Amino acid sequence: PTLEVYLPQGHSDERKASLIDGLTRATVDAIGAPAESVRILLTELPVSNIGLGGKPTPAALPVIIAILIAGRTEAQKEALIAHLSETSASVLDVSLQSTRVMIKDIPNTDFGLGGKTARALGR
Amino acid sequence: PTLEVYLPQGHSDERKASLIDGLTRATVDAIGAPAESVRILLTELPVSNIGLGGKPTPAALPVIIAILIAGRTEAQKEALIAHLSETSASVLDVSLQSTRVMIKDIPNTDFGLGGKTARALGR
Amino acid sequence: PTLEVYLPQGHSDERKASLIDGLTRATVDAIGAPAESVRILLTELPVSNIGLGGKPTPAALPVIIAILIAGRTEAQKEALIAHLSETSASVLDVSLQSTRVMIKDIPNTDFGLGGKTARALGR
Repeated sequence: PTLEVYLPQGHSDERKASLIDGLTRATVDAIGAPAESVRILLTELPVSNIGLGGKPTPAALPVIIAILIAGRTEAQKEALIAHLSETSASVLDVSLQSTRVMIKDIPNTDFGLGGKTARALGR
Repeated sequence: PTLEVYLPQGHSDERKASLIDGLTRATVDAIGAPAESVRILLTELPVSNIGLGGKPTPAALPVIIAILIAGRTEAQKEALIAHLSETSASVLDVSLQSTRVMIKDIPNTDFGLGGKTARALGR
Repeated sequence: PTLEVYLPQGHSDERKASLIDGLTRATVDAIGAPAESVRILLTELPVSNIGLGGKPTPAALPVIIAILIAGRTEAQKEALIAHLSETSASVLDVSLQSTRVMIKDIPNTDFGLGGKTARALGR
């Protein structure tokens, strides 16, 4: 899985490291991907770049995009949403109500690793 | 500019075309890019893939990611947020409060058009 | 490196496999990353979801977002833009002018591999 977290500026490097740690544990528990297959990118944004209700504010975040190879059940995705959301809210110290998760399913014909498709590789 | 717009599934081709037109006009008015440089990409997600507060629901959307070459002023970005949010809410018939906009700036050395960097093209 | 590629719906599985093959080779040639580290995420969109100049058209694509851990030089990123656009245009049988590439440098404090920061892994 590839996770991208939109978050505001100002969080310490140790907190970002603790977020990467928790989101990986969250993904392993939720959908069973091996820890080593979880890649995370944090996309820090200045407040000028963040909109909620049409106004600039860091309260619009966090937004987590999770990209998965197709095949996960609705139950797994529900658990992924719950775990990523709770982890993000607890580590970043914000309300669970403020968290957003969006899951992209990628067909195995549309995923590449090392130049071969996931379907070519058995996934 | 390149806008990725996350929507729940179900909207008609007409409504998507109305959203494509309105968000293109909103971008032109707010930051002044030529209409022909505005790309609108609608990503539709199943409700199973969309999380708000840790729970699956279409109410987490719309989320607009606006990818811009770096250089837009804070005031231009605030107008982009305002215009994209009002247009999204009106065309989709959803609360303005539910809308989210994230602006990702790309250094001119990191942005490509027709195989050349933006910095090499004078942007 | 991870490439998120937006392309019009409907290309054959063979064409998508060749795109993954070509774009991986393009990335290796451009920045010297090991092919084994290049991941590609193709996101197909129907023409009704794809706007350029405010109207639905496949000419709004291809858009390639390249996610890289920070540290690549401007010259390497320029080469990456040239190679991905070249190969995109060729495999998709589309004008070079229409290709778009956005590179997203991720600070090593902000990138996670298997629950550890890229910084902690010496990258």
